[PDB]
Amino acid sequence: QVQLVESGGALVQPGGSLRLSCAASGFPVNRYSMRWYRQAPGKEREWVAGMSSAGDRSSYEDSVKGRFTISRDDARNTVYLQMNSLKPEDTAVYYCNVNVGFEYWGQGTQVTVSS
Amino acid sequence: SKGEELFTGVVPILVELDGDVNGHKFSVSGEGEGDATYGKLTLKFICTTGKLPVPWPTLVTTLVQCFSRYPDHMKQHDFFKSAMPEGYVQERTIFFKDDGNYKTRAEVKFEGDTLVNRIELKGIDFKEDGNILGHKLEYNYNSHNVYIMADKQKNGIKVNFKIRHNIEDGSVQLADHYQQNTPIGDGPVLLPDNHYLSTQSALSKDPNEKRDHMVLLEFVTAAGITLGMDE
Repeated sequence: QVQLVESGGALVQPGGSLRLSCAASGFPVNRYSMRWYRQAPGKEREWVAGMSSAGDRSSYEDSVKGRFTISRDDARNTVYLQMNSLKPEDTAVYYCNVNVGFEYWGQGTQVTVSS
Repeated sequence: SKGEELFTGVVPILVELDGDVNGHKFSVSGEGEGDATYGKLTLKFICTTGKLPVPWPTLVTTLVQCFSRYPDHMKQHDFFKSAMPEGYVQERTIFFKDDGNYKTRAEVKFEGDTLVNRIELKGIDFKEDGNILGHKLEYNYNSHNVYIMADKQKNGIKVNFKIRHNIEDGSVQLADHYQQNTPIGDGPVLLPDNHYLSTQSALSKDPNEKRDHMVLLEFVTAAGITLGMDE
């Protein structure tokens, strides 16, 4: 039965770095495209990054292109989101997302960027 | 016998086929895994040359019988596993009723931890608008009895059986199989008593796959003939 669990959130200062991760169970993380979203307070959930089922392609939304790097460990069935040059507008709950039959979300992890 | 210890768990499978039917060349790549303990295969096949010029079900039998489940009381008749890991050569001629025929030669061996099946297939005498080249087979597969028998002379087995292909007009088309397996190694192999295999297979599609492909679930169990009152 499919399940996603994000972890890695924390308070960090502007310019800082942070590395989220998500533990997947119930399916092979290397057979499905995995994506990261983020939801600010009282804003619409926003797509952030993703990589294709095959792993050959990665995409990012304009606002994070060049600062975030998505990746995965097939064997540990884990997905990562590396973040650098964190800005205050990166504050949000970060969710990992997959579609196997229906859509699945993790319960999220909080990232707060402020001095 | 010493080979069967290689199938205690779950084994990665890899299949590679180059085909030429009536001059229509094509390739298939497959992967998945076998669990002989439950006689279960799960595999996905891709036509790596684009569009398959023949119906996927015509390729099922050709595409690893070592993954059959041989119940305890028959373990001694499992030729397929016994020739492992050096493997065996598997050759067939398949006769499609009122149409052409495939001739195949495959090698089933371990390469590392993976069970690998590499085949070359060659079909001739097909009708360009028959059931095969014309693509009139339903996308499903039936359940069969595969009759096995020893070939003392070649030091292997000889196999015969008929596959029933559902045609979309409601008819069914027989494909007559003549098969022959011989060990690759010098090792000693089990030569079996007459018996047979019960096969069941379910074909499906990956909803998220654009490529011409086949998803296959298959269960095979060895069984063995109970003579009647005429002894």
